[PDB]
Amino acid sequence: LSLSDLHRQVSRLVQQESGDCTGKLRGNVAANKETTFQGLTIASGARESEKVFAQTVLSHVANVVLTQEDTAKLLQSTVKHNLNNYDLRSVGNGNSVLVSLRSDQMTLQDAKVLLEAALRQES
Repeated sequence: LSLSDLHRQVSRLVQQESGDCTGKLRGNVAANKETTFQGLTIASGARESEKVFAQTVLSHVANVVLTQEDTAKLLQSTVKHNLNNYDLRSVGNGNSVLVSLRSDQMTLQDAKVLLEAALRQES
């Protein structure tokens, strides 16, 4: 889906208070009500639709500079969640670029941060 409507769809779910839920994608984005975020991979239980959601978001932030504020947001997720999902490369000035994920899951709240960085860059 396009960058801005993926972001619309995710923001909407966050607004509905599903931010802590992992995202599921197969057309329209869905909030995972079933299982929680645990840093799963397909091999340890992540759903195929969770991996598509996580990788779709990753694909949309390729070479998108993340600010220290963005970064801080993510770090709160790693900490709130006890788990570090991101491989971020220090691009200097406290900024970062996301190069890869460490699981096949991604919470909607985190997707929103990243998708907004991407929109930012766009504009």
